[PDB]
Amino acid sequence: QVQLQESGGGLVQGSLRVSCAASGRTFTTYIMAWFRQAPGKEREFLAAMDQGRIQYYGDSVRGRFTISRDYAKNSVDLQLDGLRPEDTAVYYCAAGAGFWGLRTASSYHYWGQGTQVTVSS
Amino acid sequence: DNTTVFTRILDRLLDGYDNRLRPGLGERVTEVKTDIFVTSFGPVSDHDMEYTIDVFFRQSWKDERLKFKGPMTVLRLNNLMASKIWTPDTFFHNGKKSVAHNMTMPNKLLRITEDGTLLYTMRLTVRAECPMHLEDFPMDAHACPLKFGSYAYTRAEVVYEWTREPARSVVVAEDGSRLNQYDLLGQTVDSGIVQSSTGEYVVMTTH
Amino acid sequence: DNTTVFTRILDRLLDGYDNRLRPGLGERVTEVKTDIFVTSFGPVSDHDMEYTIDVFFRQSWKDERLKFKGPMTVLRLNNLMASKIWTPDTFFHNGKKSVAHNMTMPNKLLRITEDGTLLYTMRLTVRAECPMHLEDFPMDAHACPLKFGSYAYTR
Amino acid sequence: NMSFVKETVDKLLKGYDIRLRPDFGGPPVCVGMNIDIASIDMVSEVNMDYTLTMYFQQYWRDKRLAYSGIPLNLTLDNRVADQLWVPDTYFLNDKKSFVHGVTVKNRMIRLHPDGTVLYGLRITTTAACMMDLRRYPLDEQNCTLEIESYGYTTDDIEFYWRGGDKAVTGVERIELPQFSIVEHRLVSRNVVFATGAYPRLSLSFRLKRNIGYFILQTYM
Amino acid sequence: GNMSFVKETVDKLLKGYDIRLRPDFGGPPVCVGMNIDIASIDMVSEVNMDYTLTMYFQQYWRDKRLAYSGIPLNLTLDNRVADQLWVPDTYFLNDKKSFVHGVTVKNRMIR
Amino acid sequence: GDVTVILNNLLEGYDNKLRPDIGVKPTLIHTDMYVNSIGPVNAINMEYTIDIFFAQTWYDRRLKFNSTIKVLRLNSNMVGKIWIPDTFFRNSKKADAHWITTPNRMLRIWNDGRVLYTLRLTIDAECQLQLHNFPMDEHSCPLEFSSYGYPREEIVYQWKRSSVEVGDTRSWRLYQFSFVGLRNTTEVVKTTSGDYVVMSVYFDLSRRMGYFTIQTYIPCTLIVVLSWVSFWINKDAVPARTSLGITTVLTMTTLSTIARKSLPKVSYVT
Ligand SMILES: *[C@@H]1O[C@H](CO)[C@@H](O[C@@H]2O[C@H](CO)[C@@H](O[C@@H]3O[C@H](CO[C@H]4O[C@H](CO[C@H]5O[C@H](CO)[C@@H](O)[C@H](O)[C@@H]5O[C@H]5O[C@H](CO)[C@@H](O)[C@H](O)[C@@H]5O)[C@@H](O)[C@H](O[C@H]5O[C@H](CO)[C@@H](O)[C@H](O)[C@@H]5O)[C@@H]4O)[C@@H](O)[C@H](O[C@H]4O[C@H](CO)[C@@H](O)[C@H](O)[C@@H]4O[C@H]4O[C@H](CO)[C@@H](O)[C@H](O)[C@@H]4O[C@H]4O[C@H](CO)[C@@H](O)[C@H](O)[C@@H]4O)[C@@H]3O)[C@H](O)[C@H]2NC(C)=O)[C@H](O)[C@H]1NC(C)=O
Ligand SMILES: *[C@@H]1O[C@H](CO)[C@@H](O[C@@H]2O[C@H](CO)[C@@H](O[C@@H]3O[C@H](CO[C@H]4O[C@H](CO[C@H]5O[C@H](CO)[C@@H](O)[C@H](O)[C@@H]5O)[C@@H](O)[C@H](O)[C@@H]4O)[C@@H](O)[C@H](O[C@H]4O[C@H](CO)[C@@H](O)[C@H](O)[C@@H]4O[C@H]4O[C@H](CO)[C@@H](O)[C@H](O)[C@@H]4O)[C@@H]3O)[C@H](O)[C@H]2NC(C)=O)[C@H](O)[C@H]1NC(C)=O
Ligand SMILES: *[C@@H]1O[C@H](CO)[C@@H](O[C@@H]2O[C@H](CO)[C@@H](O[C@@H]3O[C@H](CO[C@H]4O[C@H](CO)[C@@H](O)[C@H](O)[C@@H]4O)[C@@H](O)[C@H](O[C@H]4O[C@H](CO)[C@@H](O)[C@H](O)[C@@H]4O)[C@@H]3O)[C@H](O)[C@H]2NC(C)=O)[C@H](O)[C@H]1NC(C)=O
Ligand SMILES: *[C@@H]1O[C@H](CO)[C@@H](O[C@@H]2O[C@H](CO)[C@@H](O[C@@H]3O[C@H](CO)[C@@H](O)[C@H](O)[C@@H]3O)[C@H](O)[C@H]2NC(C)=O)[C@H](O)[C@H]1NC(C)=O
Ligand SMILES: *[C@@H]1O[C@H](CO)[C@@H](O[C@@H]2O[C@H](CO)[C@@H](O[C@@H]3O[C@H](CO)[C@@H](O)[C@H](O)[C@@H]3O)[C@H](O)[C@H]2NC(C)=O)[C@H](O)[C@H]1NC(C)=O
Ligand SMILES: *[C@@H]1O[C@H](CO)[C@@H](O[C@@H]2O[C@H](CO)[C@@H](O)[C@H](O)[C@H]2NC(C)=O)[C@H](O)[C@H]1NC(C)=O
Ligand SMILES: CC(=O)[C@H]1CC[C@H]2[C@@H]3CC=C4C[C@@H](OS(=O)(=O)O)CC[C@]4(C)[C@H]3CC[C@]12C
Ligand SMILES: [Cl-]
Repeated sequence: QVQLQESGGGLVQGSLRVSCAASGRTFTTYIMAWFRQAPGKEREFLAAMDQGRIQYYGDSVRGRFTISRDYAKNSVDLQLDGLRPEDTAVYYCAAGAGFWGLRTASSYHYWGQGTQVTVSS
Repeated sequence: DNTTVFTRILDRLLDGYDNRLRPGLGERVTEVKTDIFVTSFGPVSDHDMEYTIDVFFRQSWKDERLKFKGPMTVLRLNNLMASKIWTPDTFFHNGKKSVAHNMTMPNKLLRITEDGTLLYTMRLTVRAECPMHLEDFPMDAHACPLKFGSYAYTRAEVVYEWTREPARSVVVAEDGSRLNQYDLLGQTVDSGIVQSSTGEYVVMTTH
Repeated sequence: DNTTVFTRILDRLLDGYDNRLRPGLGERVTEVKTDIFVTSFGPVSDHDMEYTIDVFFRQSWKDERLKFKGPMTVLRLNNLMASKIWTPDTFFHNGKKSVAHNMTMPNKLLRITEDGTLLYTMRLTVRAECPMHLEDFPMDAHACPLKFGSYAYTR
Repeated sequence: NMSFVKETVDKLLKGYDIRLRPDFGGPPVCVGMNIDIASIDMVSEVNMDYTLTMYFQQYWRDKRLAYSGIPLNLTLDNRVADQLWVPDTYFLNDKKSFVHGVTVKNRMIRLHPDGTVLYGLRITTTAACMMDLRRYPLDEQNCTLEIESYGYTTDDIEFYWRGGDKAVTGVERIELPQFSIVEHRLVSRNVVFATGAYPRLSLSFRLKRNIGYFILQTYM
Repeated sequence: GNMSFVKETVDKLLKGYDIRLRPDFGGPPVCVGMNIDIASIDMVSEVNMDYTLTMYFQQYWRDKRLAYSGIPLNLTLDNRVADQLWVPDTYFLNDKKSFVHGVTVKNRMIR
Repeated sequence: GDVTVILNNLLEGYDNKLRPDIGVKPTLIHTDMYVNSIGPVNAINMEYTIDIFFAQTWYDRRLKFNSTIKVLRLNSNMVGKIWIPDTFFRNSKKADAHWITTPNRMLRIWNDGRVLYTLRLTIDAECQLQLHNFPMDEHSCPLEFSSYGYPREEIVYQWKRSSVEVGDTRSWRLYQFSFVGLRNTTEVVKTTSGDYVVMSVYFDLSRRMGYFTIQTYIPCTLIVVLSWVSFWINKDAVPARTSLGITTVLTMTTLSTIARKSLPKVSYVT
């Protein structure tokens, strides 16, 4: 089975780092991305990274979040800075070649269990 | 001669023009508005994990040094004048071995407008890598990228933009489709960043 | 400054250096001393009777016109200035699409000695013809030749 | 006299801006064309293209090059083509093309007394020709070469076939191992691109595939 | 700051620059740091017994002649300037066929 | 020394754009060949790769110099400075000169003004093979050349006493074919630009059956003999005779497929 385990904090007042490790398949040639789900059932794209180290971002978080990949360890990391109270959401880690996508959840065939992150002022 | 004045204008354009420096070195960021007209999507060689595409890759940027005044509002110059002045060093990140067609001469043109805006159209045949996951072969589907950007200039020096909106900037000719066993469903246009050893660069991509 | 002296020496070397004419024209015969250092004997193509050979083809010859006096015994000219100095016109009598490496810089070297002796080192890959007699195949033996000499200049 | 020809040519090339077309402000330049199809080397269906060797020749008028007192057509050495303006023609359906270059670059420059320039090139081009093999080997394919001006719009240049229907010659002498030319057609029109309206010429052959090979190898 | 000052700075740097002479031909050896970045390996063929490699080959070296002050930012000059400056005679001993990618311009960087 | 000033005097006032005798008479060119090796005859593409040392000779009145130096030998440096004929091969699909260790070009100038130019070439020339009698066929493959721009009124090529020459033919790469003999011809060809003196060298080649006699003729005959073996088998052995018949028929079909693998897709019976 192909598993996308996730890690990272859930409570912050701030800076954070959310990691995602893949097991059961080498995602060297796949595109690894992060998605956000605020309460309201509206999945939002956050960031994605290719085999060519090329980073794509959503307009809401351009320059606030930084995506990175570690190909030797087969993982994708997201460094979050400037967290605002509206950023409270469940962050999911996804992988898969971008067919008709690269900004749409329909193109990703693998998903993480998701991690809740909350911001309290 | 009636047209000799135009030559004088050209002789006044390059007077003191240092081509080695970009339009805005140390003062601004040289915005480049680029777009592609895919004249023919070449055959996809699944053996080499490679595909081919023939494009009228055309770019534009503002260079205030070349501002002028004259009879015509636009000067359509030969390919030599393009080599005579600065131009972007755009390349294709996933490209393998392309050729700029020069039959009968270099398929290039330059249009200098009175305000200093340029327009440097080309005619390229790029054969680029298309990584594939053949788990569902022969019933699979792929997204072949075409990623291009500057080679020398980082984000702070040169930034690329799409001329029209991203969806409508890349246009594919209807009659031009050389694919034999494949079917081109469409394209998705996007932009992003690559952080290399030298620095940070803007990469404009079309899947 | 240590730079300007050698800059002016190099600039003064070719004052009238007629590269169109061989050294010692009209009073002697140019004795080109040559040798080969084969890096790797390439594969033999049976279908074409062609074989590749990568070489470090070295030539040398005396040239009185290029004599000089300076702090250094040997001057290492750059690749491009060798165009302005006469060099032998060696060709391989049995060659087919032989190539000279131009990465990252032309694989050429020109060295000039104070006595005027020039050394000209060149890196090549030669695709030469090896006319075979495949009558004892696959138990045959061949003597593949490699022949070279001047093109324009005679004995 | 060689001296008079030399000084006349020196006067012609002096004070000549290559960057400007023959009338940078004025009517378009009527650039006629004609072709001599030397051969069609390899009509490949695996790659959907065909190789074509040709003697692509262009004719036009240039008042700057006109000369008087020498009633002879000056056939100049090919290198002078670098020093003169020529049209920016290109083959739109091209994949890989080149100018044959032995012993020298196969190129022709002939100046006429009235400033009428002939510019000849011996070109080899692998032109794309997509094929519909639903009737293979009984198919009948349509392969075309599309000549077009690159930068000059229809207001600056105009293309026409110099001869009407005899501009392309040598088609009947072409022989192919597989196909057999049944018809060739010349068309002139104007196309519209994202950056204006350009002229266009089209040379289209119809190739009928022979059946004897497939009778020998497959049907029998 | 202004374009003109940088223009005159570049012209001053390239004035009197002898491309033949290495940065310290009379002096210690010049140190060249190489920072290859492998982009792809395409065809590891046993028939030809060779492999293809696409990479970004970079070379760092300290040329004291090309030294400037008053402009506190690295100058990314046009690629053609590489023909007017000294560069190492680097080459790959075990090569068979290689080329520099030439679209749109020659993919070459001088900084 | 003296040669330097002689060449400097020659070059000054020399316009390489104009041929010698621009408005006096046509320029006579004496041509000759020395065939190094006729390469493999690619029958599928219907061509052959010849290698030659093409040498031309002409008279340029502007290059007359009177001095003790009877003749000036040179290298490729002076090729571009003076006018050169634009000779090209009409039936060449692919041609190229040799460019190591220096451009393989020779230029010699006599006091009277005679210029001798010479260069090595590797010419892929198309040869329209008629394979009706394959493998027992013969061919007359041509190699044609002429001036490109200059019509007959300006340049007139011509052969020499012994123009085409061939060395030891045993070193050539003619595998199936055997060189019979060569001959030369001259004609005037009328193209849209005018008239041109087109000169041809025909090489006569004859294929050798040997390989094919080992490849297709013997195997086929055996399968026919093999088929004949069926008659001696008893007529009661139905499966044996049937198996023998079908095996021979399929083997004949396979050999037929192998037979036409070395030719172009000609639509007639060989
Ligand atoms: C479409 O785009 C195409 C791609 O850009 C384009 O193709 C190119 O076209 C140009 C223009 O026609 C070609 O340029 C010419 O090439 C001639 C040689 O061609 C052969 O060699 C090149 C490789 O060239 C290098 O190597 C050869 C030897 O191998 C050298 O002779 C070259 O100078 C050059 O040398 C350097 O590089 C070497 C390593 O590569 C180093 O070892 C060396 O030290 C040098 O640094 C091949 O590419 C050619 O083949 C390919 O291209 C052809 C194109 O038709 C294809 O058909 C073929 O299939 C291949 O793909 C080929 O093998 C040069 O001779 C020529 O330069 C001479 O002529 C020009 C004329 O303008 C002069 O300006 C120039 O100075 C040269 O003349 C001097 O030198 C000669 C020789 O001695 C003298 O005879 C002459 O009198 C003159 O003398 C003066 O200079 C001497 C010193 O040089 C001095 O000693 C004398 O005293 C005197 O002062 C020119 O460069 C180019 O090769 C094509 N290909 C490529 C890849 O660039 C195509 O045309 C475009 N099409 C159109 C229609 O636009
Ligand atoms: C193997 O690898 C090597 C190394 O990479 C390759 O080497 C390169 O090869 C190039 C091609 O030969 C060569 O470039 C030419 O150099 C000539 C040298 O002549 C003088 O050059 C300058 C003159 O200064 C003025 O001109 C330059 C531009 O040329 C400007 O930058 C200056 O500001 C001045 O205005 C001085 O160094 C000396 O005076 C030299 O004597 C150049 O003449 C030649 O110029 C032509 O091409 C230019 C590029 O297109 C063009 O801008 C210029 O206008 C010239 O144009 C020619 O063609 C037009 C056609 O219409 C014609 O009108 C012109 O009159 C002219 O004939 C080139 O710049 C590189 O220097 C060289 N690099 C080296 C050696 O390190 C080698 O090619 C490669 N071999 C292969 C791949 O086969
Ligand atoms: C291989 O396949 C190609 C593609 O199918 C064929 O190409 C077509 O061939 C036909 C042959 O008749 C061409 O037809 C002609 O097109 C001209 C277009 O010019 C302009 O005409 C009007 C007015 O401007 C507009 O439609 C538009 O602006 C065009 O640009 C017409 O003008 C021609 O008609 C006129 O002239 C003819 C005589 O030449 C008269 O008889 C008519 O009455 C009329 O006055 C004509 O229709 C067609 O354009 C080609 N299409 C192309 C090139 O894309 C090849 O023929 C085919 N080869 C074969 C079969 O061997
Ligand atoms: C240099 O070449 C030109 C071009 O060939 C010579 O010009 C004469 O050009 C005309 C075309 O404009 C040729 O046409 C013929 O056309 C007329 C109609 O114009 C027709 O009635 C004739 O039956 C013939 O088909 C003409 O033949 C041509 N003349 C010659 C003698 O070739 C020009 O004369 C040449 N310069 C010289 C010979 O000094
Ligand atoms: C011009 O180029 C130089 C060299 O690339 C730039 O300087 C270098 O910039 C990097 C950051 O981009 C510095 O990296 C950091 O260094 C500290 C201290 O070692 C380290 O703790 C960090 O982890 C990081 O590696 C680097 O030190 C710095 N060094 C030098 C030699 O300057 C410079 O900023 C560029 N200038 C411009 C205007 O682009
Ligand atoms: C090329 O053709 C010429 C002309 O036919 C040949 O030379 C002639 O040969 C005949 C027969 O020996 C002589 O009568 C003529 O006098 C020769 N003419 C000249 C000008 O010499 C020449 O031998 C042929 N070259 C070959 C066959 O390689
Ligand atoms: C041309 C070919 O491709 C050959 C290669 C091997 C051959 C087969 C080997 C064995 C037998 C068994 C025999 O059964 S019997 O009891 O009737 O003998 C019938 C004939 C049959 C099927 C042969 C037919 C021809 C072949 C398929
Ligand atoms: Cl396919």
